[PDB]
Amino acid sequence: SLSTEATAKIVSEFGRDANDTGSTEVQVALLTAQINHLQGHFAEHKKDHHSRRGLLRMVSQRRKLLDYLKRKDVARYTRLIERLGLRR
Amino acid sequence: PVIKVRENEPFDVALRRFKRSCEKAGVLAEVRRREFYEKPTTERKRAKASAVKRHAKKLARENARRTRLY
Amino acid sequence: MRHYEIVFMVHPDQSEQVPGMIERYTAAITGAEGKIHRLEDWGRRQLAYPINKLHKAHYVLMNVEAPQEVIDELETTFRFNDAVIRSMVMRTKHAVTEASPMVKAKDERRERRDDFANETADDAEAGDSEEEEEE
Amino acid sequence: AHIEKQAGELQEKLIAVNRVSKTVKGGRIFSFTALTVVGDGNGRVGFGYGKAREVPAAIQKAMEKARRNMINVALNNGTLQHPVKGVHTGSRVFMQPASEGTGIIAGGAMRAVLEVAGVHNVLAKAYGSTNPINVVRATIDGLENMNSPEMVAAKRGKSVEEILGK
Amino acid sequence: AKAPIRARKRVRKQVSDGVAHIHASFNNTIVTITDRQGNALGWATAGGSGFRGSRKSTPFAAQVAAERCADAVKEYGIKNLEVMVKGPGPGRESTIRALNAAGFRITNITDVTPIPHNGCRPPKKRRV
Amino acid sequence: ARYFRRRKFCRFTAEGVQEIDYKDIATLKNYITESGKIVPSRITGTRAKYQRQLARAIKRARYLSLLPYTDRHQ
RNA sequence: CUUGAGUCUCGUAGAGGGGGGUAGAAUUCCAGGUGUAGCGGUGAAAUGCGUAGAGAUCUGGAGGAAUACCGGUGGCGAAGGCGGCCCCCUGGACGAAGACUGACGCUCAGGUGCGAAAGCGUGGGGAGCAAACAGGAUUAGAUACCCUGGUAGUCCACGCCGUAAACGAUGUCGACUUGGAGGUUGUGCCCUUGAGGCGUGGCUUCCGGAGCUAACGCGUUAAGUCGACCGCCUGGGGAGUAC
RNA sequence: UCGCCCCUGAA
Repeated sequence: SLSTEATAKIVSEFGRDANDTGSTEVQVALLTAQINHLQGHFAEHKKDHHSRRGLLRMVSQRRKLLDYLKRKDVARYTRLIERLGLRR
Repeated sequence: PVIKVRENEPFDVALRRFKRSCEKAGVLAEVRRREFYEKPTTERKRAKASAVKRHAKKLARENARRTRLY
Repeated sequence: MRHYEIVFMVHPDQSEQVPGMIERYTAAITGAEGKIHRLEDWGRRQLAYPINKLHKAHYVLMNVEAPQEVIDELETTFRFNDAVIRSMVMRTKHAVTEASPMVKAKDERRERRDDFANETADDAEAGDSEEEEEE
Repeated sequence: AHIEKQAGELQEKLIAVNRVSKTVKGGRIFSFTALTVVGDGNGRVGFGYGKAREVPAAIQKAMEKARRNMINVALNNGTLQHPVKGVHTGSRVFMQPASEGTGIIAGGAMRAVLEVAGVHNVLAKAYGSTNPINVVRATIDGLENMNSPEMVAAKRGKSVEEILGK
Repeated sequence: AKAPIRARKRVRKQVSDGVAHIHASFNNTIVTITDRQGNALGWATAGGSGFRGSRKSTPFAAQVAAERCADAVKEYGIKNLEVMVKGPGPGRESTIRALNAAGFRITNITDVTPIPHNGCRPPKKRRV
Repeated sequence: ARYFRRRKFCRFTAEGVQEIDYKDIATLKNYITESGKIVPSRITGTRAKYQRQLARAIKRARYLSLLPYTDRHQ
């Protein structure tokens, strides 16, 4: 889960400005933040099939957006990667 | 076939066959038989098949009701 | 954090302990960035069927906001208290402090149309203060 | 419908003829059934299924009913004016127009049905299971369904009037 | 009919009340009158009346058994019933009615009947 | 007048109430079978939404031993 | 650029998933009490169980498995599938105003993940039911259906195998095309003065028009009318077998 | 509810 508080932090950091309200940068960012601590939600459980499926979709989505980002502005794509931990 | 509610008045025959309908419905007759999940659920969909068809029957019936043939 | 609403069943002859027991709990809650909305009760109503024997059981309620950290320790107590019988807790949905069926029972007691006992009404008022005294 | 067997120009013809059966309570009966068409060499063609205890009255009754299932067709030349590749029933039907200097080229039902209907330079084809009985459904798929030059021409003429009206 | 008689050696266990247990089984009928102290006074059943087959569950078979049982509790002095009808088969008012007509009356209709929440698994039984 | 923005009823003789259902011995006992069973919805005439709301309350209160669930051994 | 797609905000409902607690009913065992010659089963029977005191019935204790009703073409999930109650962690769906991103999309051989039930390995657990098995019965025979017992197993943990009439026998996505009634869930409006009256979305049944089909029927949730991509079929038996 | 099988071919 991602709190509305944690949301607003990410919105302020990433994107062109603050209060972007969902821009390519912020979109990828939000996903990343979730995924990182939902690694630990499957380190406390074995199989948890529905929730696991959910995680996979977020990973996929994050990559999709990134793919458009390298085709929009290389500089932007490179920058975002450095600030994030997921980039595979 | 009965409920915990009591009848305290003089009787030889009392109402206890609608205390049957406040308990039994085949729920003491399912203790000697095993079924799949498929079996009883399909039967429930024949008692709502009854209810949708009930409306449809009335249109057909109305034509018969006009004429006398009984 | 969020609302919580600990309802539990005390022993019916250890009902005099209740105010003190509550006090120990409530104090810790407040100190942990919680708040006591109101303490409520439901007295020694006659049980429908035996839970841990008995012919009646004490009931009590709580409306509290507290972080999960304290709700942990509270649950631990009950599940290792043999005076405490069953236990339950509900949460969120604003607060059921006012305008719910649990509250409706309480309102009758104050007016003296009691759902259960004159004594039970007094305890709710005491808990809200947090200046409780044993019955 | 209306008569397709008309004095001084009638062109009686037959298609199928066979027996069919029902299994009765006792033994089994035979019903003498058959398909026919009467033309005129100018279109006006139909079909009928008689029921009889004899072959003559099977064809009698089928030519009665032929007149009661007449379809109109109108054309120029010795060939159909429009291709219809439509399919009715499980017998697949195809039908091209073709220039004069070629036969009917068909051994099926659509040899004879495409003769009586004022055409004889048409080229046709069929795919799927062999069954003359529903090759006869090229009444639907070519004679009944058609286009003609003055049909298509009044599409082009209808539109012009609307622009003027506004 | 053909049901045996019964009698008991005690007349000191009375409380003037006793549970009328009835088990109306599809293959038998048991009628047992236990005291209201929860200790047996009498008992009787259809097979001991002499019935066999699926005519041990019949209305007739249930009556005979209810009256065999009556002989086994009369000497204590009991005149109230706390009817506990159970089981799915017939004999479920056959027994009641017979008791009434035998110098007893009903006072309570109670339900003590096994109702499972499927903590055991049913057998298949008959399939011919 | 206009724009008063709610109804004055939510009660019926076969359709339940809305917006609050909660545990408490009194209220619940009217909407359950006398044998400690819960009512069927096809008799009462309640719609799904009413039934779901009531169900929740019932069961909680029941396992706090306010509503019976021992009647086969009571 | 915003109509496709996606995000943000605010709510909405649900047996969605995983984990941990908790209640009672029922069966069973064990213990005690009461009472006596039957019990049980069946179409009849018999095996089995009872004076060493059963069956039933009552009281106490213990354990395993499952949660009566609830409950419904009711709901949720991608599918398989998922039901007492509570907490924790967590996923998906939908609607409402707006706000933003700006084709970022669609599908997909390979590849990767998820798999009912049975099965297998390893360790726990064992009430009931039940392959196997043993008596009895029915039958000419009855290695069965039927009856009385009953072992593996079913159950829990972990891993593995990956199948199913894995079904809507209906690939997935997008786009369209008469309608009617019911069910279910949001939300706007209307002396809301009516639990509702009128809308408009999401999901779900039944009916049925056109059209389609060889027919049965499908029928706006298509088997209708189109496109995109993938998968498969190409006579049956041989054989989902051989190599 | 009382088990219960078996039957070369063209009119």
